[PDB]
Amino acid sequence: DNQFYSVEVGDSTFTVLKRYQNLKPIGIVCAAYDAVLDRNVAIKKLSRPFQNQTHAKRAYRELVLMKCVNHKNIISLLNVFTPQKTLEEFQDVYLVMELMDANLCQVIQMELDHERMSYLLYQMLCGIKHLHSAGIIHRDLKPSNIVVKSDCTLKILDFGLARVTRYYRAPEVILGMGYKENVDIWSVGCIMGEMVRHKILFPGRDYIDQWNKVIEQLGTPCPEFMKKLQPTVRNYVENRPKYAGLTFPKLFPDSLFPADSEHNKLKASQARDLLSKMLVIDPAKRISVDDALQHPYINVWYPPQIYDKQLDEREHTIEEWKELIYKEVMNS
Ligand SMILES: COc1cc(NC(=O)c2cccc(-n3ncc4cc(Nc5ccccc5F)ccc43)c2)cc(OC)c1OC
Repeated sequence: DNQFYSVEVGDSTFTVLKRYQNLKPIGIVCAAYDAVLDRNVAIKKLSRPFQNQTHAKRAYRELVLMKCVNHKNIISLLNVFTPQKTLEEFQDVYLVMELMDANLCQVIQMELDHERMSYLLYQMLCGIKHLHSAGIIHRDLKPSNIVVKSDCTLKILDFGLARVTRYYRAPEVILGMGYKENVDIWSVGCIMGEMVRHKILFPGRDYIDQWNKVIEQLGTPCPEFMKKLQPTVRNYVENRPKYAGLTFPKLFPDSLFPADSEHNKLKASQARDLLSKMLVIDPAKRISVDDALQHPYINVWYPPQIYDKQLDEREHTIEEWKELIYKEVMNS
């Protein structure tokens, strides 16, 4: 009541505890100063996350995982609150975490630096490894939901898909082929390659021109792969102009890298090598997390909890989702 005040942020209103002051905008996220803690924080507003059964299962899963998956490269919450006083009146959820400096999208725009790039990839792989260890296969990693401080410490912000822009999604996901752990490796590869090219690797104009930009560059998969494709998806892909692709030196030429020293030549070779092992259409030929972590480009950088599967299985009425979420917000 008198514990809260409201402030316009973009097109919306943030109603937050009075400890959170001087909200500035950075879906809906602001930077604030926490007066009690004497620290800067980031505050995210989930507005009516029970909009439907889909907004709801995600919001609930996300909220539960943020308080049970604990790892330095994974989001951890400082606080969770709602300004509403009762289940009946309940509408908004506010999540509060440490304020970081930038997300990977900005980092990608910086000139290429091997030490920094291999450092960011190391941490990303470590986060993912721990996620896999905690029973989470993500499938939806993207530069916009990965954040960093200026000392280049990194955090993944969300927990991915249940169970138009798909630039970072693995081929087995785009074609509905079912998946394993190394599905997240493709996304890391997309991100690595973007840090080198300073441009999105596979900028499809539609969720089907996306497939085109992948094969144009990497080549048509071997036929063995197209078998795992459903009858209707297999038809499209199989009966389609074959592409040879480019070799990895040509996808990522010398000119994109530091040079003029053998160390810089060594580093460009290692990076392309790693790239060629992650950007592999066929998941059965794609490198694993453990292997990527042992890779020369990466390895120079040196327990989880029992996953509740009902977290994904159980579907609910909108009314019950609301009550599950509310209950989670109230157990600070
Ligand atoms: C002027 O405002 C300041 C902004 C800055 N850093 C920026 O601008 C910046 C850029 C990109 C990303 C982030 N950043 N940090 C945390 C963060 C969290 C989310 N999402 C989210 C939040 C809570 C719970 C779950 C969530 F998924 C989204 C973006 C985020 C900040 C630094 C500052 O100083 C350290 C600022 O001055 C106070």
